Amino acid sequence: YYLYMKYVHPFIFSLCTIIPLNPDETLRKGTGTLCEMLLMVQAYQHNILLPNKHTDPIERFYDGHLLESETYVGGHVESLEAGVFRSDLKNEFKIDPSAIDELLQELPEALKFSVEVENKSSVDKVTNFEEIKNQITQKLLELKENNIRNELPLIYHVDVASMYPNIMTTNRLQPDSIKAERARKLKWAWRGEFFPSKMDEYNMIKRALQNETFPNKNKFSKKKVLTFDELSYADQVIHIKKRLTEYSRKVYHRVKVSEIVEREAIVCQRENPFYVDTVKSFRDRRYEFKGLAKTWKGNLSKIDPSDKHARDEAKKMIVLYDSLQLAHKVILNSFYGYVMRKGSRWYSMEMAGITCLTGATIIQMARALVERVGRPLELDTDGIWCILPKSFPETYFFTLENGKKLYLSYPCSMLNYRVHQKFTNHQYQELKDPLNYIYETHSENTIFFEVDGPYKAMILPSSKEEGKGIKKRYAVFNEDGSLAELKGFELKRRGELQLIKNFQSDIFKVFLEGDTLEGCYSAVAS
Amino acid sequence: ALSAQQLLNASKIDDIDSMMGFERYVPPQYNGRFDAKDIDQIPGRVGWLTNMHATLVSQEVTTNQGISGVDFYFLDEEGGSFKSTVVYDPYFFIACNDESRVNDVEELVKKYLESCLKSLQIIRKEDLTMDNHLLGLQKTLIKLSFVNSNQLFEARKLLRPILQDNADAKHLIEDIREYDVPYHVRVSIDKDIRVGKWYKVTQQGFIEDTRKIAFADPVVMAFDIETTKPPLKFP
Repeated sequence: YYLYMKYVHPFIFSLCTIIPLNPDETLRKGTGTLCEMLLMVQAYQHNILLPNKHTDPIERFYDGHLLESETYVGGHVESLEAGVFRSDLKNEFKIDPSAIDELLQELPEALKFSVEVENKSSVDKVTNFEEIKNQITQKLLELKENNIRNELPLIYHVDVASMYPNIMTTNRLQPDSIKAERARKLKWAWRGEFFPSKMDEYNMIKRALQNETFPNKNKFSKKKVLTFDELSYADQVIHIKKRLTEYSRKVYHRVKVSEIVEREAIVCQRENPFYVDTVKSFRDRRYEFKGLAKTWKGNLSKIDPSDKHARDEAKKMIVLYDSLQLAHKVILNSFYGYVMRKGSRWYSMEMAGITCLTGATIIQMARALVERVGRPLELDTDGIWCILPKSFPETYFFTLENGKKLYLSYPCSMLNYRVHQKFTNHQYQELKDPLNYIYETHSENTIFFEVDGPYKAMILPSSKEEGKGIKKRYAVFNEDGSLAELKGFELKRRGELQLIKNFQSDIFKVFLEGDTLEGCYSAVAS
Repeated sequence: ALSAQQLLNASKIDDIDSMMGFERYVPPQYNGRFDAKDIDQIPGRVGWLTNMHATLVSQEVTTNQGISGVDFYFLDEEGGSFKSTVVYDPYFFIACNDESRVNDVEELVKKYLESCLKSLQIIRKEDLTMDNHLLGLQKTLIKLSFVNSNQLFEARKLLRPILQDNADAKHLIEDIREYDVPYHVRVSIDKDIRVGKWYKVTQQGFIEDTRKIAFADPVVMAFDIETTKPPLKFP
C-alpha cells in the first residue's frame, strides 16, 4: 500500500493526464506503446496521417546473403582502467600539454559561453570575469609546466541531461523525414550478423524443403497433413534459418559474419515539425514542472512551516509536480526506446542509428579530451567515469550586480563548449510563415553536460582473460560514507550465492578505509 | 451472433457496476453554446475521470446491435461517483494512387460494403512519403464510418483480399490507414479526453476544468495473500 501510493499512484495518473489510455494499460503495456499513443495524439493535433504499423519484410538482401537480423552499431562499453582510485590515495598522471595549450586559447570565449547559455544572462553584469579567468589561467599554466605530478585524484562523472532527446531536438531526427535521394547529411553505422551462405545454396535446399511434409497449425479444422506450397511464410523462414545453420556448421566455420558499413542519411528540415515540438514540449514541460516543484518546495514549505496548519492540502500538489516531472523524464527515455521497436507507426532504424553513433562520437570526443588531461576508467552510454587531479580547477561563482553567485563548473563548461563547437545544427529550419512558406534557419544546440561533484573512492573489477576487463561493473559512493550508485555488482543477489552477497557487502565495508593503497589492499586481503 | 453477445456482456458490466456507485449519468437537454471557461451557465457535473472502457452501448433503421462508445467512470467532489458514455463512430483511412480516380473507389466501397457502412466523408491528411508535400500538397483519403468496432473488423476482413492481390476500381486500393488503432484510443484522441483530469460532463461534449490541478480522493485497497503450498514447490 505505501509503495503503491508514494511511488506509483500520482506517477501513473501523471502519465495518464497526457496519455490516451486507461491506467491499467498505462502500467501493464510497454513504454514504447505509450510513446506511440502520445505521438498519435500529436499527429492528430497537427493533422498528419498516422502510418501503418511496421510490417517487416519476410527477407532482406545484402551481398547475396539473407539478413537473419538487421540492426545498427549500438553503445560502446569499455573498462580502460580498473582499481582503487580515491581521494585519500595518490596516483600518477600523464597529462598531455597539447590539449592544455589548445584549450587556453579558447578560455574567455568559454566563460562568455557559460555566462550566456548555462546561466542565461549577459557578460556586462558579470564583474568577476577577469580574476576567475586569471586564476584558472595560472592553475593550468602551472599544470602545463609540471604535467607529471602525483597527488590524490578526485572522481568526476559527467552526464548529458536527457542525451538522446536533446540529440533529437538538435538534429531534428524523425522516422518519416529521412529521404533517400528524393537537407542535412549525417553519418550512421549499420550492423548485420547475416549468414555466410549464398543465394544458390539457399535456393537448392529451399527446393529440398519443397519435397517434404509439415504439420498444420490450426487444431480445430479437419486438415492435418499439409504440403510446402500451401504453407505460410513464417514457418518457412524458421525452417530456412535452422537448415542453413546446420549447413553453415557443415560447410563453413562460423554462424554470423560481422560487417559494419557506414552509410548516409538526408534529413530535410523543411518537413512538418510535430515530432520536434512533441519532444520539445515534453522537455519544456519537464523543466516547467521541475521549476514549479522547486518553487512549490522552497516557497510553499517555507511559507507554512508550522505543522499545526493544513500543510497536507499542499502535499498532494508537491507529489503531483514531482510525479509529473518523473513521468515526462521517463517519456523522454522511452522516446529513445520507442524509436527502434518492432511494429511501430513511426519506425526507422535510421533515426535510432544516427543517435547512438552521434552520441558515441560525442562521448569519444569527451573520452579523448579526458585522455589528454587525465585517466578514464569506465565509458558507458551517458558519460565517462574519470579521475582528474586535485590541482585542477573545479567550482567558481560568478557574481552579478544583483547579488547572485552563478554556478560554474569548469570541465562541464569546457565539455559544453566543445559539443557546441562540434555538434551545432546551423541548418535548423522552421516555420516562420505558414501561408507564404518562408522557412527560417538558425543555430540550435540543447545538448548539455553536467558533472555532479567530487566523489570519495571508486573501485572497479576486471576479467580473468587477458586483453580486456569485466564490462559495466563499478562501485561509487558519496563523500559522507553512504552509497551513491552501484551498477554491475548486485550485493543482494538472490539465487547466485548468499555468501557472495554478504562477502561483497563487507568487502565494500573494508574498502572504506586506509590512506595507503597497500593498506586498503591488505585490509581487503585480511 | 457476435452482435448481441457483446450487448449482453455490456449489460452484465452495467449490472455489476450498478451496485458499486456507478450509475449512468444523463446530461440535460442543453441548447447553449460551446465554451471552456463558462461553467456556471451549462447543465452538467464536474467529475474526475479515473477509468475509461471500450463498451458497446445500445441505441438509447438499425439491427440488433448498438453504437460503440466508451464508458467513462468518475469521482464526484461530494464523496460519490457516477458514470457516463458518449456517441461515436469508428473509422480508418484508405490510400489511393490517383486524386481524380477516387470516384471509382467510393462507388466500389458504396456497392461492395452496402450493409457494413454508416456514412462517408473525404478527409485530406498530411502524408510524409510524398514529394513536395511542404509546398501545399496533401494526400486525399477516404474515411468510412461505422456503428460498431465489429463492423470495422468485418470491413477489414472484407477488404483483406484487395490490398493483398493488388501488390478497374479493384486495382486502385493500395493500402489502408489507421485500421489497427484501438477504439478507446480513438475516442480519447479525437474528443481530447484524458483520464485523471477534471471534466464537466455536458450534453455538448467534455470540457476541461483547468482550475483544479489537484486530483480527487479515491479509495485504494492493496491486498496481498499467503497460502498453503506443497514442499519445495510452487503453490
